Amino acid sequence: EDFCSACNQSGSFLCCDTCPKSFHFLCLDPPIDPNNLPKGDWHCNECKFKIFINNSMATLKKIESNFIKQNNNVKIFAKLLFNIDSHNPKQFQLPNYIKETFPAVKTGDENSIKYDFFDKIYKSKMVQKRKLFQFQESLIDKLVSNGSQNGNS
Amino acid sequence: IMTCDYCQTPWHLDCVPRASFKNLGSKWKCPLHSPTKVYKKIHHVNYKVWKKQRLINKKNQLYYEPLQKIGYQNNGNIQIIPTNQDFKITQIDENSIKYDFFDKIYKSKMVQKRKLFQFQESLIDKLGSQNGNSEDNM
Amino acid sequence: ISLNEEVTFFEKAKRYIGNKHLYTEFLKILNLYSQDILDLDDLVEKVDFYLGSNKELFTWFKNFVGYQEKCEAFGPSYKRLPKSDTFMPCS
Amino acid sequence: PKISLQIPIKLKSVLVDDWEYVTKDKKICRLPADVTVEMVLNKYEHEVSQELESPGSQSQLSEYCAGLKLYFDKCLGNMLLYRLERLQYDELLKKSSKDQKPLVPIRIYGAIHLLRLISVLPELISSTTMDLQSCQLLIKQTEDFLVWLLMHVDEYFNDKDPNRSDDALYVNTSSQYEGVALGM
Amino acid sequence: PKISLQIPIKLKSVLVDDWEYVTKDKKICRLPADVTVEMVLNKYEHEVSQELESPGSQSQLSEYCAGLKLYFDKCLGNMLLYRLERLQYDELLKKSSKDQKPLVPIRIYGAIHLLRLISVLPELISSTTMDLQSCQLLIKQTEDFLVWLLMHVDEYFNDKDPNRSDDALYVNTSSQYEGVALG
Repeated sequence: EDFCSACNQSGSFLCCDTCPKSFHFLCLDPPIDPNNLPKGDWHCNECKFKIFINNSMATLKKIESNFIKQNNNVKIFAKLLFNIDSHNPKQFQLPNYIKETFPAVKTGDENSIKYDFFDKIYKSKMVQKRKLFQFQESLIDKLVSNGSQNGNS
Repeated sequence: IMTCDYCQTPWHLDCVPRASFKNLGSKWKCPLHSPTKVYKKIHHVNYKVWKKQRLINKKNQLYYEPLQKIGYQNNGNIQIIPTNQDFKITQIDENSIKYDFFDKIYKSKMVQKRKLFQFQESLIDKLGSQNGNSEDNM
Repeated sequence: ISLNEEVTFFEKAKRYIGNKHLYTEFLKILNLYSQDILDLDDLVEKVDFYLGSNKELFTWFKNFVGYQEKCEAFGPSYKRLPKSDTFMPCS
Repeated sequence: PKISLQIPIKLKSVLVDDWEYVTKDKKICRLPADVTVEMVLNKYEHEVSQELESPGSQSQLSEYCAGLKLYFDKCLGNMLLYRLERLQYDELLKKSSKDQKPLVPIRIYGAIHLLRLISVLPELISSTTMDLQSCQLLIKQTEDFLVWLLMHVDEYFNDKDPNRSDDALYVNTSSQYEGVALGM
Repeated sequence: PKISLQIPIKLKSVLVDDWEYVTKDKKICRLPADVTVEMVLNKYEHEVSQELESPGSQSQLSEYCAGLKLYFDKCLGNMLLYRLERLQYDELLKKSSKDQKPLVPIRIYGAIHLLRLISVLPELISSTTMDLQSCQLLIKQTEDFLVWLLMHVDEYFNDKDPNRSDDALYVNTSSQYEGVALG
């Protein structure tokens, strides 16, 4: 092609052999200065993903299912981290929905688990306490101009 | 002593009060085995019924491990991970059940404390001079 | 501290229940309560069959969930008939 | 269907106006920024922690918060940057290489880049295979996150003491630099 | 040859439960049900008529609803009743003659009995001699009905204990009704 998918415009190209699509050097996930070029292939991230898994679904599901189980620390951001390596880099594009609202447009270990369980319980306790306490000081403040207890226990 | 038909955990005929061996009618479900049918009173129909999903053939069954650790609505169907098919058995980590059970408990305790504290504050709301004698109390 | 037990209640429960196959059912029962399928009183009654002997532990569990002590008791033998069939006459 | 995420109306202006500056004024943020992604996001893990009483609610907070620190790292070099920004990003890698210390996007960049990630977020879940229930939560902290942002949107998104150029998040750059940013 | 009908699992799990209540629990469904085979098809024919635009398919839909009613009347007597329910069917015939009105099964029996007819439709199709293009015509059309039935499974098939609700679709059987029906 003539345009760079990640510059969204016509650029001097480093070309992956397998995929006809080619990209401008600037938008390189790892910067790849023209002066220093990789040897011949320059496989794009999307192409590098296929050859890595060898275009196999079972491993893909497996290497995924391994990736989620590995990142038990942050599970909710598992599929998102897994996908981001495969996709080729792309320029930041202000999404349409945020644009569409505006009328005008200008440019177009084992102990760790117990510790991880313990601190959340411990952090929960004061929150439980301070909310219960603040209701109590609302009770003393319900008595006007002075606390009913007149002091702090 | 008799043994469960599913568990194979021996029980005295005294401990589970039990009159006899029950070797004719149906397999004896030992106590200590999860419920397969639950009648819940809504406390406001008077009741709601929950029945465990029947076990599907092996191939048609789909086991799923959700991305959300805490608070996934299992609907009562579970396979315990060591650490149109809408009939999917959610796979839950054991550490998740600890968080879920504790999450439910702590929320209820906050609500129970709120209602009790609100009601005591409510009688103050219905109240020239308070005359509650709280200053005397210490 | 009071937190020390709670962060270890499942460890203390795991040791007593012994074999895993019984511990799994203990987790499934604990699940049904957290899914609002199983009432609190029914949960404590089922846990009794697990942790009945460890009085110091079961008492703590009863304290934790907030269980307070002190129709649907149909019985297994008898089943209800529909309203229509009860009309067969007696002179 | 398509994932519905609601940006606060002022925050929508913040991003849309900000995109105007980079394309037209060609300004670039001073990096490392005045307000790093970390202390903005680490602080969120702190205040909201003292508000949630449940054990799980404390876990989900640190869960989503720590993940965003991880997600921003991989997703910076891929998507969040502009054409002009990408030229400025390239230097950093050499600068990190010259020190040999690994480049850590989260500590260096500002919070506005984090806001850029959230805008692109609902499209990203669409490509993923998460069921609805998991997607709900990913969104539910996200919406509740931006509800925080409005409280301090004036501090660091909005120009506080705007007279000084340093307070302004993005600073104007030379035209010959922009020529390299074009690449042709 | 052999005809395959994809019944959604939830509907395939209902039937099995129906097979359990009538043969093991020995309870039968209250025959004059609230959602009978007639209004079930009346609603489905009415909900889908507006949905589809092409008049050609509306003819295909309406006859499959009109046909399924006529077939159900002939079919219920022969092969849609478990043994324990035969007597209850008989008392309806015996009541019909005294009431001097002929029994029409679509007016009486519930949606579950319609599902029984759908379950044995492939076996009934294979027995006869039909055009192949009509075999996929019925099965595709039925598979479209079962999908619609899945979306409304909640308010046709509700699991209520007969001892308790008394509005449950199934009612227990007296020791005298069971004796004659089985004996």
